[PDB]
Amino acid sequence: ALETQKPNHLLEEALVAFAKKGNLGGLP
Repeated sequence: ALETQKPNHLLEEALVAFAKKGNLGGLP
């Protein structure tokens, strides 16, 4: 969407957003 810095960061942030919350008891 706006990968001007770090490619596919739009999707990874969403992935991390879940991790830094409760990624099935992983990546706290």
